[PDB]
Formats: sequence, structure tokens, C-alpha cells
Amino acid sequence: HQIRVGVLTVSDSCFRNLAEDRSGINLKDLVQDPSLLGGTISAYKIVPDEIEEIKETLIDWCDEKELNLILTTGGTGFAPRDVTPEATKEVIEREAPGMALAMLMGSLNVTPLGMLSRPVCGIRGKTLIINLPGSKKGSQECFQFILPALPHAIDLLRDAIVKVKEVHD
Amino acid sequence: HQIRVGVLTVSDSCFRNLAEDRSGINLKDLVQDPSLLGGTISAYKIVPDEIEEIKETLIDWCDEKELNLILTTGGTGFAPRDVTPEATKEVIEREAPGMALAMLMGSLNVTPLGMLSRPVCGIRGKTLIINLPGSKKGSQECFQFILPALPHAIDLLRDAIVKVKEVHD
Amino acid sequence: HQIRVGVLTVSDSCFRNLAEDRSGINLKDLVQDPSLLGGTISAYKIVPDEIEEIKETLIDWCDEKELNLILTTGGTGFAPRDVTPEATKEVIEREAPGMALAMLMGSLNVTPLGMLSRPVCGIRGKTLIINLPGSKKGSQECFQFILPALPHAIDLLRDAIVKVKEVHD
Ligand code: NA
Repeated sequence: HQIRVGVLTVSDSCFRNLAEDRSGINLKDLVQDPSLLGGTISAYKIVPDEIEEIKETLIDWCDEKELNLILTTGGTGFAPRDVTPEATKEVIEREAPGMALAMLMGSLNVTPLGMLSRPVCGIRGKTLIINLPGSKKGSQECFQFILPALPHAIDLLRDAIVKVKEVHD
Repeated sequence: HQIRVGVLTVSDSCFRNLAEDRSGINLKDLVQDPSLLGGTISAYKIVPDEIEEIKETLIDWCDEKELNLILTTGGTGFAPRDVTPEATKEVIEREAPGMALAMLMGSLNVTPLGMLSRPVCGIRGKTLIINLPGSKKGSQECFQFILPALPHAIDLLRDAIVKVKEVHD
Repeated sequence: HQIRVGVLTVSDSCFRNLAEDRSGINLKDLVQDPSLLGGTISAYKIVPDEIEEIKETLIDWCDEKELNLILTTGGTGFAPRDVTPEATKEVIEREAPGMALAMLMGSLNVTPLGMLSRPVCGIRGKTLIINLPGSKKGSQECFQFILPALPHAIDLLRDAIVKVKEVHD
């Protein structure tokens, strides 16, 4: 019944030690809160806004760590270096557009600037990958929008096969 | 100018005769109701949750049967075998994201679990393909969400070319 | 910090001189209104509903003209020749699904027929590309739905690199 979760902070500023990772730290707290998801933090990493590093991390976390859930924070806006959604599209097997939609409607309710977020959500093996905004406020609000559906989503994926492992098994 | 419709049930359980196809049978009734769509059922099949069989059936129904509308039911959730949207993306020529959106907003209005549905809608030749959920309740509600736009959508596609046929024409 | 905008009218009828481009002409007025966007019209063209012509124009306007914003009007519905979204998907580097969403929700609030529009929004270099409907009413409404986010989106993209130019720089 355990939920093993990874939080991937995608941020040049945090990577360069220019700012504290308020968003990522807060997501670790939200994830572990027994009144919320009641999950376990199994992976945490800060990476720069660089497609290959994001992709490699996601693949490792899905295929080697077999996490149930990865929450990315940052790299989903219009700034030129923001490529988290692009990295995510390259690693997912099955897209989950309803989750990206739920987050966008929720965000638009807060502000029209919500349409400047470009998140992708999708599945790889047993892992649900969710792109969240970079700000603490934004990532918390978006986590809140999807939380009601997370336990069931994770449950449906628990027995999925990790494709790269299954071929030599 | 009849509306020729195909209902494709994607279900391992129904395919193996473990359960009755409540969803598909109900969709046949909804399609044919003269107060609703007033369509004709021109094709009906139960297939397992297997990407190639889904793809092959959709292609035959669009290119050989030249159906105006295909309603798929099942294989659109998070369960590992659910690959209907993936099959659909491989066969469509032009995506219709507004229809997938309309269904998802309607569904989210019923329950946040609507974000665990992953439907694709799109066009191939004269055919509009709509992915609906596997459950009778979900497919009925989703059919209702798009019904007001179906007649006009179908009309706009009636004179489309079937690409594989036109090359030897 | 001018906003250099292109308006691309995709319309067989206008291209063949059968109708006046009411939509494109109105978009030029909207764009230049200082209480709306305060933009500059830097490019305007009417092209037929042909994928290659649309793609070639978009690439030229992004890569050679380095426009901040391109509004396309027409070619986004279900009619068989409507291929603007497909051309757009072939040229963008980063999709902006939030903006497409916002336009569609707004449109669905007016009529369910909004779900028969298939717009794509995305980014190439410094340029935001927005697909709008062909009708004057539809393009004006869709522009007005996204307008609140336009200034900030454009600003975030101002220092983006034009990839084809950077490689020989
Ligand atoms: Na999409």
C-alpha cells in the first residue's frame, strides 16, 4: 500500500545554489502528510533546465527505482530554457491528459496566467509522472487539484511491467 | 444522409465472455434513438485490450466501411493494458482536442476520477473517432457531452477523401 | 519592446478573392488597439488551405522575421481541407496547451460547437503561434479569451534564440 514518490526540482537557480528549493521542500511535506497522500519520499534531486538531464533522471526513477509517482517542479513555463514537458513527452508511454486538464482549469480559476504553464502528465511502467509549476504556490495548488485522484491512479499502475526489465525476464 | 456508426468495445473481460457488454449494447441503443443521434449501427465488435487489433479494426472501419462515426468504449484508463488512446493516435489524420476536452470537463463535473480517463478524439477520412470510457455510466455520460456537436461534425466530413483509396482512383 | 505581430489568414475563399478577409482585417485592428495588445502589424498574408504553404510561411515569420506573435485565422475546423493545426504542430518547438485549452473552454461557454475547433498553440524561438477560428466572431472571441496572458508570454520569449540562426553564429 506504500506510495514511493520522487520529487524532481528543475531549476537553474536552485541547481546553482542561488535560491532555496521552497517548492520541492514543500512538496516533500505535502506528499508525506498522512492527511494528504501519506506517501514516502524515495527520491529527490535538483537538476538544471536541460532536457537530457531531466530525461535521464525520469528514466532512472521509473525503470530502476520503480517509483509509483514522480512530481516535477519547474521548467514548464514559457522561458526559453523551460523544457520539462518536452523531456516528459520523450519518456512517457501513455499520456494522461485529464490530469493536465484538471490542473489547468484549477489554475485558470486562480489567474489567466495559468495558461502560461505547459505541463504534461503521463505514465511509464508503474510510474505516474506529473509536471507541476516552479513556484511553491503553484506547485501546491496543482498538487491539491489532483490529490483526490492520486491513490486510485497509483493503485491501477502497481502491477504494471517495467518494459526494459521484462525483456530479460 | 444516414449516419453510419461503428461501436468498438475494447475489453478483455467481454472478449473472454466473462461479462456482458453493457456499455457497447447501450451505446448501440443511444446511437439509434431517433430523439438522440438517429444513427444506424453499421459495425459492432468486441476486441481484447491489444493495440494492433484495435488499430486494425479502426483502419478497416474508416477505410473499407467508410463509417461516419466510431465510438470506442473501454481501454482508456490507467490499467496497464489500456491502450485504446495509443491505438487511436496511430490511426487518426487530424486530432479533435475540443471533443476530448468537452468530455473531460463534463466528467470532472461528476467526479475528480474523470481525470483518470485518457481519451483521444480525431478524424480519419470521413470518420470521426471518439474514445469513450469502458463503463456504461461513463460512456453514456460522455456520449451526452458531445451529442450536440455530432451531427454537424459528421456533416463536415461526409465528402472527405479516403486516402488509401484515392491513390488508385 | 514593441510587439511585432503577424496575421496569417488561411482561407481558400479569401485566397481566391471570393470573400473579404473580415477576420484578418479585424484581428489587425484588435492587435493594434493600445487598450488590448498595443501591437504592431509586421506581417500579413492570405494563403490557401494547404499544409506546405502554411508551414513555409510560419517558418519564415518565426525564423527570418523573428515575430513575437503570430495569429493564424482559419483552417482549424473539421472540413477536410482544414490543416492549420497540423501545419502548426510541424513547426513548433514547445507546445502551449494551456492557451489552446483556454480558448476552447471559453468557446464552449458560448456554444457546444466550440468543440469542432481544433487549435494548436505553441512556441518557436521568440514566436508564440496561436491558431484562431476562421470566422470574425470566433477569432475575436478566441483572441479576447487569451489576451490577458499575451503580454507576459511574449516578454518571456523575447530573448529566445532562433535555432537555425544560432548554429552559424
Ligand atoms: Na495533445
